[PDB]
Amino acid sequence: ADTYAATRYPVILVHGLAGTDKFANVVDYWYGIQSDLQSHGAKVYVANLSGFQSDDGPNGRGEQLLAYVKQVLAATGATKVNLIGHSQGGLTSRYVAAVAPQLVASVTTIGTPHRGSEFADFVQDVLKTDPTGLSSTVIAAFVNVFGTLVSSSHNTDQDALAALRTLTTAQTATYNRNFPSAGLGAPGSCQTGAATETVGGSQHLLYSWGGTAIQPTSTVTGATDTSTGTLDVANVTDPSTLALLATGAVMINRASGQNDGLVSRCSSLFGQVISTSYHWNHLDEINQLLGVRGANAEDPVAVIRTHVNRLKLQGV
Amino acid sequence: MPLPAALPGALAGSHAPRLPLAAGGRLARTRAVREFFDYCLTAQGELTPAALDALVRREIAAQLDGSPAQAEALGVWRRYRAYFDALAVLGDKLDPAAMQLALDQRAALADRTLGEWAEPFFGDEQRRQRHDLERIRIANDTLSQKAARLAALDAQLTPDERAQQAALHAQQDAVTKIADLQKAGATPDQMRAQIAQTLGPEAAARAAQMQQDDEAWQTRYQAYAAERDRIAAQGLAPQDRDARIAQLRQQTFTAPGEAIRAASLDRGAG
Ligand SMILES: [Ca+2]
Repeated sequence: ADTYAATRYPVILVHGLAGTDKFANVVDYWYGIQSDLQSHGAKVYVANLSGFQSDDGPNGRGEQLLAYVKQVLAATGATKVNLIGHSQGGLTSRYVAAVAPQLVASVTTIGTPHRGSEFADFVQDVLKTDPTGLSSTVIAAFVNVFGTLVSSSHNTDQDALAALRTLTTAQTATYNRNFPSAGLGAPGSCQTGAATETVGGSQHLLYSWGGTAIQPTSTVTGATDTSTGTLDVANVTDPSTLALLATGAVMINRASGQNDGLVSRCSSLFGQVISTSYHWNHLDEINQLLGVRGANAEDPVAVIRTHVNRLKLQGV
Repeated sequence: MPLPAALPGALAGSHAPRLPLAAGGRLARTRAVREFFDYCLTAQGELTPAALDALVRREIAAQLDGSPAQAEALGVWRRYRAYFDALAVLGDKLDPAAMQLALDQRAALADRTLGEWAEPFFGDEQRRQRHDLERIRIANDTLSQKAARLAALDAQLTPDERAQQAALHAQQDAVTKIADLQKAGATPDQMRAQIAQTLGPEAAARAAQMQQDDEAWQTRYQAYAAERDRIAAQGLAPQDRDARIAQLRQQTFTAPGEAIRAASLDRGAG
C-alpha cells in the first residue's frame, strides 16, 4: 500500500444503470476499483442507489446520494467529498454538487450522457409501437445483456429498459435546465464548458472522460469496434462487447458520431475533458465484464487510479 | 497559442507512480512495476506507437537515469509489449466456462512473454477474476447447496484480500449504522446516544447535527410548501404560476443550493 491516490477528501464512486453497486447481485459494479484505490491511500466509498430510477425529486437518486454523502461525512469527519460517477451516476453527482455545493470538492463524470443518448431515443421511439421493444434485434440484444446485470430485481428486462428513460435527449435537456452547470458547453456545440464552477462561495473542480470504441465507417452508415482487434476473445467472453457495437451502430445512424455504445463523445463532455480517445465501450469504462476488455482497450483501473492522483495533486 | 498541458490529456495533471526498488539495487518484483507501465499506456490512444515508446523510455529515465534498474526496467518493457503483440461471437448469453478458459490462455502468454514477471503482473488479477467467476457459476446453476458452495469458495481467499475486504466492510458499516438510525426515525438525541457507544462521541456529534439539519430542512420546506400552495391556488396561467413560485423559492431559500433543492422536492411527492 502507498499514498499515490491519497486525496484530502474521500472519494465516492457513483454507479448508474438499473440499481445498486452490484452486477447480478454478485460482483461489484466498479470491478476491482474500490480495492485498487484503497491500496493506494484513498478513502473510497461506494454509493448503493436503489429504488427510484430518476435522479430528480424527493427520494430520487440525487436525494439518495445526498443522504449518503452526509452519512459518510458524519462517520469520517471529512468536510467534503470527491464524486466520480459513471453513466447516469454522473448526473446523480451533479445533483449533489448543485443542492449541497459546500459538501463537494470535485465532480468527475465517466461516460455520462449529459446531452442524452441516441440509443435511449431509439428505444423510446420503438416502444411507441412495441412496448416490449423485442421487435428490434438490437434492443433484444441490449436487454439480454444488461438485463442479466440488474441486481435486487425480480423483473430485470423491464428495469434494464426503464434505466434508459432518464438518458433520452428530452429528459436530459430538462435535467440540465433544472440543474444548470458551468461545466456544460453551449447546447449543440459539441464543446465542453468550464473546468471549474463557483456555486455560492464554493469552488468545484469538474472533469470527465468517455469511451469512443465505436467508430463510424462508410455510407446507412457503418460502424466498427476499435477496442478489439480484427478478431478478439472479448467478443466471446464478454457478451456486452458485440451488444454495445450494435447499439453504437444504431446511434451512429442517428448522427451520434463516435460513441461507447450508449453515449456519444459530444454528449459525454463536461468540465475539463481528460480524454475521449479511450478505445472503450460503455462497460469497459468500469472494468466490466469481470475485467474483460478488447486488446486495444486501455486499463480502466489505471485510468481511474491516475485520476485520483490528479485529484490529490489539485489539493482535493 | 500555447498549449494548456505539456502531456497528453490522459496523463496531464498526474505524476507517474514510483518504480519499486529492491535491496539488490534491482526492480522489486511487485505489481507496482506493471502499474508504472499501465500508467503511460493510458495514453496509447492519443499517441503513435513510436511516441508511446519514447515516452516510456523518458519516464523510466526520469526515475532510474544511470542505474542497473533502468536497463532492467527497459527489459520488462520489451517483454510487456511482446505480451500485447502476442495477445492478438454470436450475441448469446454469458458462460463462466469460456471466460475461465480465456484466463487460462492469457495466463499462458504471460508466462511465455513476461515469464518471471507473469506472477507480479497478473498474479492478483488472475485470482480475483477466477474467484469471482466461480461465485457467478455457483449462483447460476439445480442447486438449492449454493450457500454451502459459496461459504467454502469464500475460504480460498488470500490473507491480503480477506483483510482488504474486512477493512472496506468496516468502513462502510460505520456509514450503515448512521443510515439505519435515520430509517428508524431516530431523534438527534437518540442518534447521538447510539452512535456515541459505537463510533465514538465525535462521530455522534456530527450525526446528531446531521439529524438536526435534516429536521430543520423538513420544517422549512413544509412551511414553504404551504406558501407555494397558496400561489398555486390563485389560478394563474402555468407560466405565471411557475414564475411566482420560483420567486418565492428564491426568497425563501437563500443558502446556496437550497432553492434548487426545493425545486427538486416540488417535482415529486413531498
Ligand atoms: Ca468489456
